[PDB]
Amino acid sequence: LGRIWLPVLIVVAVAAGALIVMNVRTVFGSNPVVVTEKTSDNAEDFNPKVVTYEIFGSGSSAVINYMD
Amino acid sequence: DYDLIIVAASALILIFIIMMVLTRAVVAAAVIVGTVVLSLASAFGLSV
Repeated sequence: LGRIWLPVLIVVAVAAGALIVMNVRTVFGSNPVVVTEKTSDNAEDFNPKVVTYEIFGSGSSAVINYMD
Repeated sequence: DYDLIIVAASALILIFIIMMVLTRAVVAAAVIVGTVVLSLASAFGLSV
C-alpha cells in the first residue's frame, strides 16, 4: 500500500476534522428564550354546593342585604 | 471557548497532513506536532 496509505489517511483526518467542526460549531448558542411550563386546573361545575337564603314574616315587604 | 477548541483541532490536523505529505513520514510529523504543542503550553505559561 505504498501509494494508498497517504490519501486514505488524508481523507480520514479530513473527516475527523469536519465531524469536530460540525459538532462544536452547532453547540454554541441554542438558548435564546426561556418558556415556563403551564399547569392549570380543570374548571368544571360538578356537584356544586347550593346555598339558599329564605326571608319570611308577618309583614308585607322587607329590605334585604346579603353577601353573595 | 468553542472557537478555541475548533481552531486548535483544525490547525493541528491540517499541519499534520501537510507535514506528512512533505516529509513522507508519519512519525516525523507526529513528533513535530507534539513538540510544537509542548512549546505552546510553555508559551502560554510565560505570557500569563
